[PDB]
Amino acid sequence: LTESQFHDKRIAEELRTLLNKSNVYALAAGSLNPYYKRTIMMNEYRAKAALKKNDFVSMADAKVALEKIYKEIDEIINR
Repeated sequence: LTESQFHDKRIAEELRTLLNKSNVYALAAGSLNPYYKRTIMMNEYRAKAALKKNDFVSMADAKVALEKIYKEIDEIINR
């Protein structure tokens, strides 16, 4: 399908953009309990693997995961 070919370009872009915030977030979670840093690290692996596969579903899952953890780190830090 011809939007399928567009969608793929879309999550890949959106996922890379989130991947690029992972150091910033690892720094912030340096102080916190290792769960935070570990979750970032594990979601980072999945994201990269999905970018490589170029599989739309894997990419979309990883994007949600990273957003979730980033959001959780935002919340801790904001106390």
